[PDB]
Amino acid sequence: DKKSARIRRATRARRKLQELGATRLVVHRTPRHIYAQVIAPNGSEVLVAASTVEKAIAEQLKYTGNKDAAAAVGKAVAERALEKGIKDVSFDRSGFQYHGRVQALADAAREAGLQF
Amino acid sequence: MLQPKRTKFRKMHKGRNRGLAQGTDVSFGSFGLKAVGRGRLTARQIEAARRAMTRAVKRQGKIWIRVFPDKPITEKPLAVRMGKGKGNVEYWVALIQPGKVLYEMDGVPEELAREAFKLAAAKLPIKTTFVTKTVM
Amino acid sequence: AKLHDYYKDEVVKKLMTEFNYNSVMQVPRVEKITLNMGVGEAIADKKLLDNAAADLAAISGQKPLITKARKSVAGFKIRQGYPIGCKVTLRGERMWEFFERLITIAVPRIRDFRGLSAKSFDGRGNYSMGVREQIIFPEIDYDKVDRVRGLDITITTTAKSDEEGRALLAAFDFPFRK
Amino acid sequence: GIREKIKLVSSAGTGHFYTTTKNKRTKPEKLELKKFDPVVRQHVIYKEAK
Amino acid sequence: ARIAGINIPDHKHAVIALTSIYGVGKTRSKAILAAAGIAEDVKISELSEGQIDTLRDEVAKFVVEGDLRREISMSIKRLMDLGCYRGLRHRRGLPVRGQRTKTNARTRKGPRK
Amino acid sequence: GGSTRNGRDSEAKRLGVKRFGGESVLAGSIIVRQRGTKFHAGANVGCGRDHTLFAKADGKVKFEVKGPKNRKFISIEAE
RNA sequence: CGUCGUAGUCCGGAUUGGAGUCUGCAACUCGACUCCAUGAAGUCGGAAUCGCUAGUAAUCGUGGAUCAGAAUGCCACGGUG
RNA sequence: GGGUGAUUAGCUCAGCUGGGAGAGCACCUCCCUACAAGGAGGGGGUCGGCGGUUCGAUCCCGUCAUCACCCACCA
RNA sequence: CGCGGGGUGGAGCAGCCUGGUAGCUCGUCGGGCUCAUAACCCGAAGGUCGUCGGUUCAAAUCCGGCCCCCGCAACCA
RNA sequence: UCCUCCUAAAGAGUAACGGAGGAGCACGAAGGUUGGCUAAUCCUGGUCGGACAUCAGGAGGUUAGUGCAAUGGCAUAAGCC
Repeated sequence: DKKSARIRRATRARRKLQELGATRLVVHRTPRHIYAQVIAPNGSEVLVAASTVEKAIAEQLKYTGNKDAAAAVGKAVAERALEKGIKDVSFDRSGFQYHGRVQALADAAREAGLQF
Repeated sequence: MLQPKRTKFRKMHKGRNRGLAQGTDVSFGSFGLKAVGRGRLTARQIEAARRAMTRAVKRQGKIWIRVFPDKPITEKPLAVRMGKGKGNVEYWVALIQPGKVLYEMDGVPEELAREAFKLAAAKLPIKTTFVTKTVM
Repeated sequence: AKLHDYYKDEVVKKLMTEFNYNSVMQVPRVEKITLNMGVGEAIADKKLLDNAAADLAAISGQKPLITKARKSVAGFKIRQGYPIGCKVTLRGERMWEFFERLITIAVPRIRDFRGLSAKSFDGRGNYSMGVREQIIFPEIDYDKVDRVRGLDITITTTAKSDEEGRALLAAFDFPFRK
Repeated sequence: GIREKIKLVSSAGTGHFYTTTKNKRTKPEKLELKKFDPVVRQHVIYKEAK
Repeated sequence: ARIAGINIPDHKHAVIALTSIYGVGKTRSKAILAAAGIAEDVKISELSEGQIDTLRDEVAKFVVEGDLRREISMSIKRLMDLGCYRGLRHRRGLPVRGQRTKTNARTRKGPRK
Repeated sequence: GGSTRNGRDSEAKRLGVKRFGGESVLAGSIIVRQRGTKFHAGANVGCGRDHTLFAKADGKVKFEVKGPKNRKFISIEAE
């Protein structure tokens, strides 16, 4: 199953983020929904989040899994992280390959509040 | 026959023989022979002790033995001026300490199990004890 | 594709209560058609095998390549990285295109057509379904009188039993056991 | 006695050489490698066994 | 062009891929060439333009392979399905014609290395 | 040759005890080639090519004593 | 007269096969005949070696006994020379 | 008891970047005449066995058999 | 950093210093000859020279390299 | 001379001409990095098909693997594409 293959692509990146500290952006996807959440340097708390499951984000879309839906989460999480003063961070991609929908989220954040 | 598969590490060293053994209650039959002393047994000595029991009961019982050798002995034909290397292996040995059960039987009466285990006592380094199933 | 959707539209789904299944997700499907070629131990001239691989690439939408053995120590006293076959396997749009000329007709060349066994076991419902020998297709530079050739046809399925594979196989031109 | 010891020279020109070993018994092909030197400050491929 | 064979004449006469096709022997393929208006003059290997059609109509008039012998799927039972000594020798590498085995034994059914 | 030449065992084991350090570096057990159980915390990494245990800090060590398998991590805390 | 220009050949025939025709107490086994289907080996041959006289040698034809049927064995008769 | 080596076709023996084993004799059929010598045609071995190492073992590793040698210990 | 020569059909060795032209002697094989085998005799088969470039109209033949293989000697940690 | 595991004692050092075995070099790659991938071996059916390698299915091992030996780490792969 793809989840059991995805953790095999994430455990080294996560063990190395455990050396870097600070907040993680936790960018995650499924074929129907896109997600991001700012989690603390200890994992005990989440500061702010964004996803294509939110009432107003989900209706202002043609499909909640599209590149435009990943960009909508990028603009939301960057606005919400800029409200919390977040800057000078790295990109955590939850075991996913960065091309396509994960990059469309990263470019939407660029002029919205977050650059890597 | 009465040796483990060969290894490149066959020149095993003597340890230090000590007390306590976990295996003490019969598990193959209703009558058995227990060490109640400490020492060592050779791969020919255990078969000579089995043969004395075999000749006492013949067909009237099957014999079990909990013992198969775990170390060789390194040995040389005569004393030497010291010295070089470590000698070659010549015979195999098993270690015994007091709580250990050694042999078991079931198909015989108790008075014949006592006789068969008496007929081996002069081939052994320790003064053994008779064991029964003893269930309430 | 000419014929393809039929194999998930109604195939076995019309009979799934003979198996007391309730969801169409409990019903078998085809995954792929593997193919395997008889290599004839050839090594010293090896160009007739490259031309038989060009005739395998004439019936498969794949690039012709080589397969390895899994063992590097074996009772066959094998060498390292040993080339053992070719596959040239069909899935999706290339499998539905292969169904237009293969596994559908063999009578344009005959001698008896009643002989040969037509059996398989797997316990999970995967099959060996080839009916043997070729009719040869009209092409160019194909007058080489090439000898000792074989192509074995196996199917991979989503089935859960030996009889579910035998029920799915009915959707193809296969003669079955007497 | 089975390997050669060669003198490779910079594609930017050097009186000096880069010192390394090479095959002489089963490979006729050449050895070429990028290296730095503070007289040209460019990091350049060293080539041909002089 | 392919009408009955699987082979092509390169330097040999026009009887190649018209003879030995499992239905037409050396005497009958000669008669088919004459019936198609083809002559043996200058040892032809490549036919004239459209001349294959006049030849095709004659070789498709003869029976081949599974039509030359068209009941072998039924004639098999008296040979392989019941007890048959005429078959049992064949499946032991032996003939059934009254063979002088002290002369003809050769290699194909047992060496002779 | 061939000959049984045995070789020498060379140091390893411990260098000191309790919460050590306070000058420039946190030098742990001097056990070479070891990557099984004794490690530095990700928050304060060190170690060299040979995996000999140390952590990059001028203060005093603390032990985390918990983690995966048998991991206990040489760590730092401000006093 | 027609034809190949030297090709494993329009060469070559053993085998694997079909369907009919005849005799006979009876032909699966251990026969002949016919018309057809597949068509290998063989490219003039180890150490070497046989024969010869004038209508003869050479070579191509014809007949007959053994039979109900059945020889490349057996015995005989012409052309050309 | 301990140690160094030899064992490859019916015979004597070559054969280690180990990789699917070979010649000369001999023998069969023959030539010559009924044989010898020898010319021509032709076959191949658990590489003494067992059990391992190895991509591959006749060869390396531990052992048993068959065969030869080294030793009863310096004063 | 120092040393002379060879590689020619299957061996052996000429030919190379004459640029244009392949040789001697064995072996291998076909015939011829005989009471065996063979020997001998008369013929035949195998050749742009280890190999890659350069000089030139033209390279076995003149020059530079790489590999196989064998002598000799000065400085050489 | 050097080196992996052990004698060696809940620091080191260390016995003896002690037990099992390596190094004196090789690959400009097995170095640097991005991303992907997942490993003994066994059984059964189907075949080319000479037990078993293969094609697919079922079972099970991070005991597979690493330029070299040893020992431990390791799929988070430092293992191979």
